[PDB]
Amino acid sequence: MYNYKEVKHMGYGKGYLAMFKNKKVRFKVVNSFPDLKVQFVTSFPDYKVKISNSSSFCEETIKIQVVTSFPDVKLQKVTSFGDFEAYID
Repeated sequence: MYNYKEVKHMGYGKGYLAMFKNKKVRFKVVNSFPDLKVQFVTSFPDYKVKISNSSSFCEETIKIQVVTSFPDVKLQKVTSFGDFEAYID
């Protein structure tokens, strides 16, 4: 999505999510031409995310799409004690 840095690069990965590690972010779950496929689990896969009910605070927004198999990046939605904060649609 839009930002201060050049958005010439395409395809986001794990490192991309680390860009805002220990910071706040926004997530937008879509059902078409998504940005990244991230599956949600009950445990802590690779990274942890904290689900919040707020929009006027996020620094950036990224489109995502929950999959059933062959997920791009797994995240753990918790209320606290997580890695970073992200508000998914």
